[PDB]
Amino acid sequence: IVRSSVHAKWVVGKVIGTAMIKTAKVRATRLVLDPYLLKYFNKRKTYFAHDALQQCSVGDIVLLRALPVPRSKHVKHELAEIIFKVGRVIDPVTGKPCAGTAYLESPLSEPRE
Amino acid sequence: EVKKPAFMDEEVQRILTKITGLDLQKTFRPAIQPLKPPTYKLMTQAQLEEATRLAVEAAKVRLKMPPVLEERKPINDVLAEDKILEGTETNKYVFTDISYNIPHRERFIVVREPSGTLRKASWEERDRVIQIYFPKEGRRVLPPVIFKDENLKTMYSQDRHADVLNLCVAQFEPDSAEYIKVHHQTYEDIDRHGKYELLRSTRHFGGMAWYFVNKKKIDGLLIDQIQRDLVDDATSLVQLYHMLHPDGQSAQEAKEQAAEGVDLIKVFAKTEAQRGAYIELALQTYQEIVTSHS
Amino acid sequence: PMKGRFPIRRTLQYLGRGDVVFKESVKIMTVNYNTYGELGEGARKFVFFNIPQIQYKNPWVQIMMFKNMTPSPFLRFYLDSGEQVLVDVETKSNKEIMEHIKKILGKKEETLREEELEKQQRFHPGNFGPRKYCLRECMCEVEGQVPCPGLVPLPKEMTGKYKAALKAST
Amino acid sequence: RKKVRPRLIAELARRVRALREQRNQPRDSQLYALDYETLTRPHSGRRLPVRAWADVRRESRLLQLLARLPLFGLGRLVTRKSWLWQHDEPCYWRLTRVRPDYTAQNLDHGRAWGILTFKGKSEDTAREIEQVMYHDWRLVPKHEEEAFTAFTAKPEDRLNSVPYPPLLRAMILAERQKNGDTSVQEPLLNLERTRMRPWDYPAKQETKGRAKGTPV
Amino acid sequence: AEFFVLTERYRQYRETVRALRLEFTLEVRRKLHEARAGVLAERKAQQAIT
Amino acid sequence: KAYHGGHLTIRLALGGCTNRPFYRIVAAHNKCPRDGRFVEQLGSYDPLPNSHGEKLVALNLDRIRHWIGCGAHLSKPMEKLLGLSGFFPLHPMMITNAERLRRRRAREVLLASQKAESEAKETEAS
RNA sequence: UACUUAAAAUUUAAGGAGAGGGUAUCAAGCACAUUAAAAUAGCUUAAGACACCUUGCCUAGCCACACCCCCACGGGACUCAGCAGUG
Ligand code: FES
Ligand SMILES: [K+]
Ligand SMILES: [Mg+2]
Ligand SMILES: [Mg+2]
Ligand SMILES: [Mg+2]
Ligand SMILES: [Mg+2]
Ligand SMILES: [Mg+2]
Ligand SMILES: [Mg+2]
Repeated sequence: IVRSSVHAKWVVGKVIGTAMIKTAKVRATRLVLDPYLLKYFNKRKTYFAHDALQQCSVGDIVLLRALPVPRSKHVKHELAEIIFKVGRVIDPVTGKPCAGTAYLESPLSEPRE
Repeated sequence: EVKKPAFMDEEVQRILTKITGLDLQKTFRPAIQPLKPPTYKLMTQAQLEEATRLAVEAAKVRLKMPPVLEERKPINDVLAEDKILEGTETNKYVFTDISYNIPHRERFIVVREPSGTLRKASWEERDRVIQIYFPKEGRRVLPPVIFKDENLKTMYSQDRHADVLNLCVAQFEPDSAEYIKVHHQTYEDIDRHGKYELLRSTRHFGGMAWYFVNKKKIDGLLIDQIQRDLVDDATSLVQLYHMLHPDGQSAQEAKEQAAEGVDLIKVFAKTEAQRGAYIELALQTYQEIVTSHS
Repeated sequence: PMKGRFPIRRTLQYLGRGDVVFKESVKIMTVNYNTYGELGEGARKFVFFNIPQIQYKNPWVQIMMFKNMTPSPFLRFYLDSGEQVLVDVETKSNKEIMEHIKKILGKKEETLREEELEKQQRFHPGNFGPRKYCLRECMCEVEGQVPCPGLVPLPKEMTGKYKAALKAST
Repeated sequence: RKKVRPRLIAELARRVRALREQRNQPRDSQLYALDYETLTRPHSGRRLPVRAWADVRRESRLLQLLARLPLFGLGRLVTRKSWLWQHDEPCYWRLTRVRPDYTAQNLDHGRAWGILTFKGKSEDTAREIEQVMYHDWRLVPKHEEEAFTAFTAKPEDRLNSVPYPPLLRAMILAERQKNGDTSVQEPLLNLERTRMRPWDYPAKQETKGRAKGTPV
Repeated sequence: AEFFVLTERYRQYRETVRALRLEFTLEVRRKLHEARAGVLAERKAQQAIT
Repeated sequence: KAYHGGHLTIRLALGGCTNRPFYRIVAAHNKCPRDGRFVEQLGSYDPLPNSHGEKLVALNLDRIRHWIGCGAHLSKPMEKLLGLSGFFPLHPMMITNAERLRRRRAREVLLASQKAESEAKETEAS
């Protein structure tokens, strides 16, 4: 069960496109140090990921797992997880639906619905 | 047999540290070196006292005494005598093991002589080659010329004894004959001219007092400690003398009379002092000044 | 005057002051913080002051930050095993956040010292070579050894020009 | 990148060249032919070393001996003049397979296989024989086989263990004392595991190279 | 006389050097195994997980 | 360069200036240049006597043992150096050459005695 | 080089955290994508694609070249960019 050669064994990014069949185009960003300014800026990379169930929508944050063998020239990752769904975020700390910096369902309540 | 006290014995280190003393201004005297602009901090009386405490902690590490060891024994061991190689070489070969993680006193440094004998490198040969391959800041491959008696006497005239000793520690090994020679020459010069103050608040004071105690010539250091109002130090010196010479007449006299404090110094004067008459006179004069003024 | 606010953040000394060196397991650190609020002030200060120091010591870790997506700020680390470590940094100072992450996912001082010594194993003081790699280029530099002919002329008898002349004379 | 482009001519050349080599492979009768007047190989022009001149005129090749025998001398014993002169103990090959060079007009070039018995010690398996094209081979007569192959092994007298070198011995004894091992045993090297064959021992013909087929 | 004496020196010298090359070859593999799967190696691996 | 074939070797790399030789003991692929790319430096050899009349050899005996254990060959000058140190047995040709030098000086001593005897005959003639 | 199986040196192939010359009057490239019933219409690009121009760089050294046609079956204008030397 050897792992991939690619450095990006785990990458987080935003789904910037989903027009290919069973594949989601994801934009990841990393921080790179400008040597002259000594300030960090964002370098963005595109990763094709295998979305077997076509469960991805543009704008949602996702976690990708490097495939052991590249599926194609560009598809070398799969959709491990959807960290945040676009417009359907669930607060990790409390577990309640949220809509921005607000709770759609109060954490005091226990709807269990 | 009651063990002879050692230099590193926790009791000896306590007494030697006390008589040495501490002086943050002398211990941290400004170095004549490339300088940088000073920094400044606003501190309360508590913060300042904390900073002074750290300075005293650092002054303790700075005053750590250098080892006092006995003279090493010449290395004279022949590993082999391959006579087939006799006359085939004109110069000696010196082979040094330069594996990084070996202590320098556990490295194999051998010499193949022209006669064919394979022998271990002598102590002088070991120190030279270890400097050539593991160079130590402060040490030079060849013995410097400042350690010649004429050159050393010049340093003594300038009252640079702490420098002669700091150089002797950078260049020579503690167990070498050259190390012992220079130290015993500096300590002897301090004695004759009563320059004991030069090595106070320095790491070299302990070895000097150690040398005097073993050589039974603490008279000068006691006379000088008393005249400087350091009579607690003089008493501690007489305790160290009664510790390294337990069977001495002075040590047995103090047990008989259970002497303590100033009594210990008076006992030493009568029994084993080379110049007892003066120790009492200086001790008496100190008592008169203390009693008369206070 | 250096541009921006707190230009000290753009100096190598400040970037090197960071003490959080993550374990090899750490692969991603997402930072979820809010730009407005009162309980998220430490999170905002952590992004402003500390994220540069963390990235500087952990260049291979992906730090991705999301703004105003949740009611409260939190940190989520993604490890190589597949584990996800959630940290809640609400009502927590930026200094508190750094100490927390250092404890749970930061290498200890002992481990870092061992790595430094291992890195320098192949440098030997006795080794001779260029200044970039070695202290001394040639044995002529060592005291007592034969000096370089360029600086000091060699004795005639030690020269091939002289030795060749004698062989012809023989 | 993407401006790196294919090299078809290089691909075509490599394959074509390799194909020609297989088609025009030379034979042993050509590679190992000799002109005895000059002692130089016509295929390559290589002049034999001087120490081989006497034997090239005075000794026979292996398949010159075997071409005169029924079944190309399968089962016969063959020795080399070089071995006879160097080693008192019997050295010979027991022939098992023999592939003559049919192209040769006298069937005097080819390959052979057999079981080696060097200095009285016999190998357990058959392998190809090296130096078959040398002028050094002597067929053993059938009536003399029993006397030739008679060998009685002597007790081995070459030392099995030797001292360590002077410096390496002191480093071993020093480590013993450091680790607390107190002993006066002398470090000894064991030579049994690493004993060398004689320099003239037959080598592996299967892994040996063959000369190319381009004439000089 | 000298050719034979020299031929024997080469055989005996090369046997001694082969024994030493083997001794060195074993220390390399022993040291490698201790680092890879020594006592200390195993403890640190579990200590980290705990 | 991109070498194909060859083995690691322990050899002496020549440094210094004209009439001032100095050697670096190094482990290197055999096809590399004498003073070029190496794998590790295993010591140094200064063949010129120093102020004390000592030729100085430095050997990293821990790394040397490591590379001999991994197949590193030895050059003949380095085999001679290890023999003088005592780490290896004396090389066969070191012993043979020492014997040749002994036989060559014996002839010279005998010839000088013969010349002195011939000179003695001249003394007898007067 | 050891074992008849394991330690190296040295390469090769496929890759990618990041870094990597100039011109934007080079602003579009034109198959450059995914799926795997063989359909879908996608892929790169002002965060600089594509095009063109220039340059050995990564410096214990590395890379490329070896008369010319990127290559070298073949062909041609048919060999010192090894040392010395010549026009
Ligand atoms: S640089 Fe060392 S001899 Fe010249
Ligand atoms: K070309
Ligand atoms: Mg041969
Ligand atoms: Mg224009
Ligand atoms: Mg040309
Ligand atoms: Mg070409
Ligand atoms: Mg030229
Ligand atoms: Mg040429």
